[PDB]
Amino acid sequence: MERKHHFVLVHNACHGAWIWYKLKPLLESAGHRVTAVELAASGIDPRPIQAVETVDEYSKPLIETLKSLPENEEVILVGFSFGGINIALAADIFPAKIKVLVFLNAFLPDTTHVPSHVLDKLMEMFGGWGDTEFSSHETRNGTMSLLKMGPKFMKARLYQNCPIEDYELAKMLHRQGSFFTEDLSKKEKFSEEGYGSVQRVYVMSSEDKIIPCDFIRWMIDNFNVSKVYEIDGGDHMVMLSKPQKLFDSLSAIATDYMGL
Amino acid sequence: MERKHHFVLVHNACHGAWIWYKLKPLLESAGHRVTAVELAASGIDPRPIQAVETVDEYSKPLIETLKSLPENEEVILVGFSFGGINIALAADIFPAKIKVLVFLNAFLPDTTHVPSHVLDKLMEMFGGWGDTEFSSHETRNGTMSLLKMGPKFMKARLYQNCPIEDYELAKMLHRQGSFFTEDLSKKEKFSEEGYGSVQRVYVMSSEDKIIPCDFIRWMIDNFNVSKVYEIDGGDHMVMLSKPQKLFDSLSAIATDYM
Ligand SMILES: *N#CC(*)(*)(*)([O])C1(*)(*)=C(*)[C@@](*)(*)=[C@@](*)(*)C(*)=C1*
Ligand SMILES: O=Cc1ccccc1
Ligand SMILES: O=Cc1ccccc1
Ligand SMILES: O=Cc1ccccc1
Ligand SMILES: [C-]#N
Repeated sequence: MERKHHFVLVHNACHGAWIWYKLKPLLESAGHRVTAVELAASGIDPRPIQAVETVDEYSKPLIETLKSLPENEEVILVGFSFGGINIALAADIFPAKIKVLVFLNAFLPDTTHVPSHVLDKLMEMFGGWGDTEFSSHETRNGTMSLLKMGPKFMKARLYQNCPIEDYELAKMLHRQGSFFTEDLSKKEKFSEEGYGSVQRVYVMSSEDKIIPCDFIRWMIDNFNVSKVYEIDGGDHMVMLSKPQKLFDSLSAIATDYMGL
Repeated sequence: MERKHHFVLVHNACHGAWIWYKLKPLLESAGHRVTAVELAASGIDPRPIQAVETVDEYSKPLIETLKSLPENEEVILVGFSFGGINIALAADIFPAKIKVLVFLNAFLPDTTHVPSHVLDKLMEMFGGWGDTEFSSHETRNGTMSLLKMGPKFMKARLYQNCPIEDYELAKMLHRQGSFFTEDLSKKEKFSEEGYGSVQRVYVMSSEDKIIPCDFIRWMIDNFNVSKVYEIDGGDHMVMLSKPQKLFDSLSAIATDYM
């Protein structure tokens, strides 16, 4: 039997650990270990998003998961959507606990521009927020932009290839969230020594109506990757629409970073 | 077309609206309206259980859902497990808004004993809490008993006929909660004029390892229902293990209260 791996899964903004409920047992029946992190004010975390003012506070459960790993363990760290920024933050802290970063339908930041750069780009270009509700909360350090998806938007742009049961599930669980774009605009650049040094791949879904092909190309062109995988027929919420194929991509990724 | 109904669905302690994620579209595909209430300190409600000190504050989202229905609208009110208690409290307030109460693997309280009666009875005989963590929280109402299920208990006792994905999902979402037995011990008995006047059916699952069959017969014996339905092979989380069959049973109920 080939050596198995520890996958750490990081969800998107407005969601929580729960998105991983299909993928987790698939990975584990193959003998892998899975930790599905729950980020601050996400999922059933007890804080509201208003109380989590910075992307570091938001990402803190991921940092604590990596910190607590036994000495010399390395993981496959998968970041979904805004989870991309989370995993880059973490790779800048704990580069040698990460064997490979998996950017899954994700923001892939660079080491050249401010940390918000790919988000601000997508914000200028995205059109069709639908019933999403935007607002902001003033903190002692600046305005914080918040968002709560609307359900029409959800159906059309994130979940359009998911089983209806999954759409319904998400409507009972999604929460108000943030992309922390003001905080990220003020933060020091991601480093070449930390984040830049870690191996990285990109997994894209062919029918992602959030993160389009052009925008990925663009991000990859700013900050190259080892390898790109495509999941055929997946919507943004590929771990729900096509968990089997997402499994297949993550097993391929495990095989390229084979242990010993 | 047969007249369709509005089902209001009330989840169990330590869980939330999310448990209904399979049953809701089944009901909606058949043309019905569904409201899955998210009770206080449950699911993604932003309150911790420690901030919800009485069963009345726990139940408030249900009462507010019934209160905001248009006039003369009646619902099929379905209460799962401790959700029985919630729905009984709701019936004693808005009896005329409920066509029928559906006790689903539920606690069925009576109008003669203290509201906690059926829970105190199960609690005495129940054993094997497994890895469940019990704790105490002191309030201005006296001590409150809290519980958080442990994952081995959940697998064996709630989720054993569920798909593994459902079990994993629950592990990600279940929360510390309470059966409010102290508050329910002290509360005024449910009334004949409110709760007791409302039509009620019972729906039981044949492989429920929380609520034994004998316990159910004892409850119905203290307090009759119009009719009893059974879901063959269901564990306690019958909405997850046998959603289709639950749908079948709820259609049958709806057909009768046309
Ligand atoms: N309410 C209820 C039951 O589903 C239950 C809740 C927590 C633990 C065991 C049983
Ligand atoms: O996960 C993607 C996303 C997109 C828009 C709003 C919130 C989350
Ligand atoms: O669609 C996701 C997103 C994130 C940041 C800005 C705009 C869009
Ligand atoms: O009171 C005992 C008990 C047991 C399981 C669920 C709810 C109550
Ligand atoms: C998008 N998170």
